Amino acid sequence: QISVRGLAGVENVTELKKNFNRHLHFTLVKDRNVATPRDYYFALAHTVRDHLVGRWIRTQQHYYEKDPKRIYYLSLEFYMGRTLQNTMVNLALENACDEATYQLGLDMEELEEIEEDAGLGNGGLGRLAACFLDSMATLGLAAYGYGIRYEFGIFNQKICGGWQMEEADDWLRYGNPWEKARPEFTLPVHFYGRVEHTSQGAKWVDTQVVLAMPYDTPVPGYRNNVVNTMRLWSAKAPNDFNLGYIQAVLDRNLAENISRVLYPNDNFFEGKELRLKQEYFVVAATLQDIIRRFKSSTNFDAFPDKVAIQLNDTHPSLAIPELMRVLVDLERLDWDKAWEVTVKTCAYTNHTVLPEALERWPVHLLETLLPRHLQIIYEINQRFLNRVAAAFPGDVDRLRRMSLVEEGAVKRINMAHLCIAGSHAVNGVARIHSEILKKTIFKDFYELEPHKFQNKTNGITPRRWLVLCNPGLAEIIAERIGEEYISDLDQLRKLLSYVDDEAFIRDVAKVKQENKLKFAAYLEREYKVHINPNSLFDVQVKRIHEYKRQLLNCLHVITLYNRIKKEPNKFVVPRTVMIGGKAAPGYHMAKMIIKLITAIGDVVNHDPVVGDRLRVIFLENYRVSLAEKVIPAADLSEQISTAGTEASGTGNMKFMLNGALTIGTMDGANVEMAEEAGEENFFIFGMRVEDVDRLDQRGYNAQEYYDRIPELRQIIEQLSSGFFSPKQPDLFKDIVNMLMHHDRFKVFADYEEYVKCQERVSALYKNPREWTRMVIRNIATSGKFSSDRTIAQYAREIWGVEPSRQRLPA
Amino acid sequence: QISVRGLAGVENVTELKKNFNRHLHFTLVKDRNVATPRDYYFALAHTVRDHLVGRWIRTQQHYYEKDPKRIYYLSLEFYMGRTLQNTMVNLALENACDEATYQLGLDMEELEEIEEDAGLGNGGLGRLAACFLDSMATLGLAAYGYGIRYEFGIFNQKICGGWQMEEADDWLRYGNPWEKARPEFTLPVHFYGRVEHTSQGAKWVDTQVVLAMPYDTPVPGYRNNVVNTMRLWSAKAPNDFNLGYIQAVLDRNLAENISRVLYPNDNFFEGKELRLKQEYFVVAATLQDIIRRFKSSTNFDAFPDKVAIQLNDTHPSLAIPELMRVLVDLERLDWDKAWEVTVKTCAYTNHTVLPEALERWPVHLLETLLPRHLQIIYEINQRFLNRVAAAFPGDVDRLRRMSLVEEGAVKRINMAHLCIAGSHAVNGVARIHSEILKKTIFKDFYELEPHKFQNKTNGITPRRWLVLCNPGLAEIIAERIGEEYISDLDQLRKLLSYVDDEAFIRDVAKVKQENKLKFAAYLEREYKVHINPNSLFDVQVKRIHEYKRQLLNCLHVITLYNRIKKEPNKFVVPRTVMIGGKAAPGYHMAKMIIKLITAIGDVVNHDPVVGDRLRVIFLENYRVSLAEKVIPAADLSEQISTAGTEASGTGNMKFMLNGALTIGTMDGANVEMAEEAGEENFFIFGMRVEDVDRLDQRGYNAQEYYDRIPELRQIIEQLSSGFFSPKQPDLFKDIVNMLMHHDRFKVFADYEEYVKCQERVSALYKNPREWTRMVIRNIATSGKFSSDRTIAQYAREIWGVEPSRQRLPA
Ligand SMILES: OC[C@H]1O[C@@H](n2nnc(-c3ccccc3)n2)[C@H](O)[C@@H](O)[C@@H]1O
Ligand SMILES: OC[C@H]1O[C@@H](n2nnc(-c3ccccc3)n2)[C@H](O)[C@@H](O)[C@@H]1O
Ligand SMILES: *Cc1c(COP(=O)(O)O)cnc(C)c1O
Ligand SMILES: *Cc1c(COP(=O)(O)O)cnc(C)c1O
Repeated sequence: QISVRGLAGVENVTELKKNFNRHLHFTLVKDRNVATPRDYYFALAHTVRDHLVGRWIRTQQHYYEKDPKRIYYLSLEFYMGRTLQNTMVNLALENACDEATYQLGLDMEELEEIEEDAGLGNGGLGRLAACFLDSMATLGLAAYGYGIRYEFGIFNQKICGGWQMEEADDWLRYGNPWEKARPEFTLPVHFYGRVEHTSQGAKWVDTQVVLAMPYDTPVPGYRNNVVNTMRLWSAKAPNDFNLGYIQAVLDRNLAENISRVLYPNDNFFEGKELRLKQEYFVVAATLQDIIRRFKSSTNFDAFPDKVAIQLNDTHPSLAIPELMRVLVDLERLDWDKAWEVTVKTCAYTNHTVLPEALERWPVHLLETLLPRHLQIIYEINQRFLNRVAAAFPGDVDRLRRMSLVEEGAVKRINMAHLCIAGSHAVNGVARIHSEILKKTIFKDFYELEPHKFQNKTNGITPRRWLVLCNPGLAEIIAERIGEEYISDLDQLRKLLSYVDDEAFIRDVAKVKQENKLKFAAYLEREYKVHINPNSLFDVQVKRIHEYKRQLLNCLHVITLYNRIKKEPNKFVVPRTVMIGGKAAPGYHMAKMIIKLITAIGDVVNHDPVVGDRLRVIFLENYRVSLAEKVIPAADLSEQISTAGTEASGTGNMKFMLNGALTIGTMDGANVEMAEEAGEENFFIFGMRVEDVDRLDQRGYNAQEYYDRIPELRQIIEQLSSGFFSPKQPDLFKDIVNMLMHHDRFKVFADYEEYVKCQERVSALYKNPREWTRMVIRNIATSGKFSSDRTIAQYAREIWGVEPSRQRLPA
Repeated sequence: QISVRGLAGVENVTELKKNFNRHLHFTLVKDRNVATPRDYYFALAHTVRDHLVGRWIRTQQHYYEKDPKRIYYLSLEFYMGRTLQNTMVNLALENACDEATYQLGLDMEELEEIEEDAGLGNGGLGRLAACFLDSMATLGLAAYGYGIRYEFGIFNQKICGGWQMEEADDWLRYGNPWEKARPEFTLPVHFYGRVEHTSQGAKWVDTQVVLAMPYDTPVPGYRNNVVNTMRLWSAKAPNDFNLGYIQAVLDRNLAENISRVLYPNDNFFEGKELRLKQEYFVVAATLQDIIRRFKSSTNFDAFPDKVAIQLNDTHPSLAIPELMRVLVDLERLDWDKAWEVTVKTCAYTNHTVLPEALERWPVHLLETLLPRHLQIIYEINQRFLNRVAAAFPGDVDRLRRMSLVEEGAVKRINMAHLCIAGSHAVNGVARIHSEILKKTIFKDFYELEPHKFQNKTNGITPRRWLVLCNPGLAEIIAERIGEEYISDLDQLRKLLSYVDDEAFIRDVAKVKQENKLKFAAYLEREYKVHINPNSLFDVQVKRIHEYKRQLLNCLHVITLYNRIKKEPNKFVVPRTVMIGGKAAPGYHMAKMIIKLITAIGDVVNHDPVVGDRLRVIFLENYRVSLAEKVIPAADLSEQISTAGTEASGTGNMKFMLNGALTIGTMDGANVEMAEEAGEENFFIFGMRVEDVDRLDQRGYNAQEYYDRIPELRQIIEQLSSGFFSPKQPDLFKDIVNMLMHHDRFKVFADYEEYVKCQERVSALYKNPREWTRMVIRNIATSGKFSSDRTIAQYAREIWGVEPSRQRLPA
């Protein structure tokens, strides 16, 4: 049908059909008379996976022969989403599979919808790891994702009575056809025990063994015939475990609980033992694998020439003492050599400055669980603080601030401090975030080792986030500038010469309208809800967090509603306001905000005076596959974090790429997006970082805004008095109370400038041609925000490897 | 190579090789340079399974079109063993696969050894269920095995210091290529809750839901192109289960524990809730499936014309109140109609009379777990006891004896009583066992409903137990009488006309010698132990139990040893005495007997005066795949249960079929074996049933035997004084104490007649030609003990269906 989906050759289509029928018969043991849509999805999944395996085997054997430097991306989260369409895109099979499935009388799009998201992440951090794997494969890097195969990923969100209910994400129930179990590469992981000191060094003894069983998932590069590996570990009890008889067998679940469930906190640290077990499990099994692969080539001087280990936040920080422990206690290297090897191998990416997200592990926990690691950590701290003392003689304060060990009621290890000490490179994830690291939380580390601190601004893969989710926009771009932009997104800048082309203006607007029609009809089918597709689609989709200020959005929505009710017969640009996201199950305030959003929806959407001028929709179960649907349908992207809280963001990039204008603060990558497009093509409002600091110096008094802004006092009186909760008048007293007395994120301070900037958005929406021209200037400057640019910067400036766009032979 | 393994056509072999390479590449994602023997086993397993699927699909669709009466074999145990060789035998692929694997440079026998036993049973009962599935498929019956897919089967047995250690049988670690998950046919099972009484009948409410997910394994018939189904249920939590968040997800293991582990008791009842949960789980999920299939054809009058449900012992006795509950509470049939349907549908096989094996469930357990089932059971009991009162007016004693409810400190349900009340047929498993049921434990039920009581003497499948494990014996038989005997074992009687044929006598002895050489070399390789292959192979392999009198065997072994030491320079027929079996982990005395066997081995095998005249070997981890090796190598089969304890036995049949002579008691099927072969071709010794009763009347005094038999007093003094345990002199005081004061199985009473009969065995072994002629008369009369005869009798006399040997089209 469309050019960027590849050729449907007669031979290719004939072959896909006979393999689809072979898998349905032999793999699924179904015939055509009893097969369900789900069996059809499986037969197609098996058919497309068959095209991966030759390339996977050739790629892994090429890396054995070339012995390039190998990149290990260690993350507790890989937010992969669906694999089927992505595989078809990257192997140029999409039209051939559309054709083949069409001639068997099936609709490929209907089968695509049966695939479970692999939801092994919370949000931006896990999804960054998935975008990175795609870019590393597309850039021909010998790269491995290493993580945990959680039996349960991020919970499924149900709304009952406007409240979040959590259900277990049983994503493996029907099987995962993408993964290959490798039980033959099972490795032991040790816990507990105690340290004995001999003549022949320290020895970790009387440990409990958990086995780490790897599952390999292929990661195909974009049309380069490269297939990298994502290896995820599963926990298995050894067979002598607990070994009256029956209970011993049932108690195997204590060990296997390690890989059972993803912790569902975004930008929050929960100091639980099970979480620390998960962190060691993936680090211990991964490093044995890395070292095994290295020794198939005594001499650890070469190790950092052959290994880069990237730590995705501090979650795998124990890779640093674990590498030391293997090198010192098992390989018998002297400390200083092992340390040199460790620092040149490891690099650390920081994702946030929010103090409640920073991992600070109680010493009593590390003492019990990892007694040797705590010895190595104390030793790292002693030698590190000796270099601080020598560089800043007499600065005792610097010594306590920089210590890996925090003093207090409970002693803690500051894992971020451990990462900076043990890494040759530390980066933030947007330029403003990286500047904030050098000025504030890591200022001391920066003054000691300035050379370690880098920026690597985040990106998104334009394969998933343009070609796959928005084929119609991919195509009209490809009509004019060709296909090369998909693996070289800077080529989108060639679209600036089409900003006054009438046909291109009409095509961009038509694609947006088609996406909106198709998304409106998805709402209607799956969640029986009736929305005007000619309205401005105002969408805020991201995890529910106080710093991301869904509440600021709520205040704008109630403001529009109060203005309509005061002047019902006046024209307003119609809007569909869609807010979506999950709250961490223990995050009371996030749970209240969801409830407020639905309570606003219950009043606004049933007021007959309002008409279809204003709709408020809570998008249930926001996840990667819902992002692929709603982001192409959006007109306005809400990126409204308080300045200095959103380290980067990546949602923001997805929407820029997909033809939405952005209303946001000068926060995170919003700053670089506005610089790329021009400030005049962006709806910037609110305090800058500097302004928030000025407010903190003198003190944030919310009362001042309530006393001065009659529109805002109206909203607060409505919330307080039960306008939005008539059955429970006081339902929202926690929200009011927090906004008036304990708002760390200064929602009222940005309210006036937000509402005014939202009026400018409405004004430009009235002029479709100028709105669309501004959209073109956004899409055209979105190239910087490709994860291909990000990974090329990681490779050249951190890993010391050269990306390549050259095809392997097929 | 050999004729009964089928043709190796050029096309067949070429095709097997290209499919073996396709599976290694696409299924296993290996190349030839990194594949292990285990990958080769998997590629071959996938290649042979491909030949099953066409036949499986055609067979299941033929049963939909013909709508024959359907047989449901409900068992908690299916002792399947390995599937690969059995599949090749039944599809006539063995030589083609030998050839194909040979030309890829691989040894098929080496790959066969990599397969895990499916050890989902304890012993004779589970294995009977596996032999039955094979016979039902070979006889073209529309039959389904229904059970539980235990994550852990019977434990792996290790011997340390001559003691049994148990290890978890992690048989699914590498995957099971034979099973197909059918998550789409997942059914709810209810537990706990309470009964509400409405106008509209009784209602079971506030239950906990566990999901039952079926896994289907194919059961191929012998060369008839029939493939039946074994459906095993797995327990899954529902996704709202427990639904702070983390613990709720971890607590899903409470529900999934139901299908985690097989209870490892043979002929013993353990009244644990988890066991009752397993029993309901398989009954509830199975009956919903049976009823679903029935309704795809309102009218339950026809149900027993379309459904037979066979209960394998009382383990699935709850099928009776469950069928009543579905018919009365859900389908709204009146009681008497539902009851008529239930009785005509259900039939009960009893496997033992040992009182400690009989399931007697405390009422408090059924009250909590299955409150509605207990109501239906009380109602069954009331109506049943009303028919007893009317037939035997005034016999109040008969009323308490026959009650389904036993009075006492704890009230219990007698599940066997429930089975007789609710079944149209009750059978024992050998003629003497069935007679004992009518004379003793079920005498009262027999006098009420004599027509219900049948015999169905056990059998074994000659596919696994001759063709597969003993190809050389299959072949020399096939040389002379053809191949038809494999599906018609009575044809073996044609071998009586070869009893004086010299060439046949030489071939039978040569096959036995080859089996012994090959088994001796297996001992040497896998367990570094050196045994004389010219010795008489005296083997007792079966679960370790007091009633099976491994201890009697121990006494014979110590007797031979004491005779050698008294007269070292006298000729004795050399023997290798091999005893093997598992003890239930909580069965203290069974654990002591294993230890005594190894302690005897430690003294006998290291005495230089003994030479290689007497060896005692404990065969570790006796299981189905070890039975296939040792049973073809045996000369003497030890079947030495106290008369009236071994209901049938099936080991006995395996050895008769495979060219061993039997030393045994007139117990179980030994009686019918001796009648088929002639008493003069059997080594019968010891008390008959009548003699044991006479001894019980007057009282069993073991002291009398100790006082009168100086050879036996010597043994007991050696045991007592630490001859066999010098480091712990009193190690065996429990054994001595039990033999002298509390022997329920009268070991001393059979000692004299056992030792004398063992002298007759030795005498005939000195005359190889007459030993071999006696072997021929045994093999030649073993036809009755085919499970094809057993199943044909079940089908004609219980299920009301006609077996068929006609091929389905391929
Ligand atoms: O770089 C990827 C994104 O990372 C997010 N991010 N920080 N900590 C985390 C986090 C911390 C603990 C547990 C789970 C997740 N997740 C930042 O909030 C966002 O601004 C970035 O765009
Ligand atoms: O019919 C199959 C065989 O059944 C055995 N058999 N009885 N109860 C049992 C049993 C009882 C409870 C739990 C597990 C197993 N197992 C008999 O001991 C044997 O004589 C027969 O040959
Ligand atoms: C991209 C993405 C995110 C991150 O969005 P932010 O607005 O940067 O918080 C979260 N969830 C999903 C499903 C995503 O696709
Ligand atoms: C046949 C068989 C049994 C039953 O043997 P008996 O001597 O009848 O107790 C037990 N275990 C295995 C592995 C078998 O093959």
